[PDB]
Amino acid sequence: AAPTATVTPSSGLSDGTVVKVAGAGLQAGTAYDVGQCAWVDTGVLACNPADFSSVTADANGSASTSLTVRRSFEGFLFDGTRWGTVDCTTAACQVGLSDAAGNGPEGVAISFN
Repeated sequence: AAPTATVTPSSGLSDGTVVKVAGAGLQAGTAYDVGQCAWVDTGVLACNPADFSSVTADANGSASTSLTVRRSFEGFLFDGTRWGTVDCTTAACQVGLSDAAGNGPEGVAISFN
């Protein structure tokens, strides 16, 4: 299940933009892995280790991190495959954070336009 996190508006924002991400109701004391992934194909989305951050939720089960918005970058498929340079300005991207098990708060649906 995805927790409740408040992220800033990153839809229609070009490089340099900063998208805030605050989790609320997530595993307390649990680690999360945030990153900017762009959908390349059906069920196939690339990830960019250039905008991958990290953070840990406090006892309150709330975390706070900043996600860098990129216009485009190497779409690193979670599977560990090189999809290709994705164009966030061509499709809708989203940020998120994964822990050891690979869990995180309600995915972050974003876009560029």
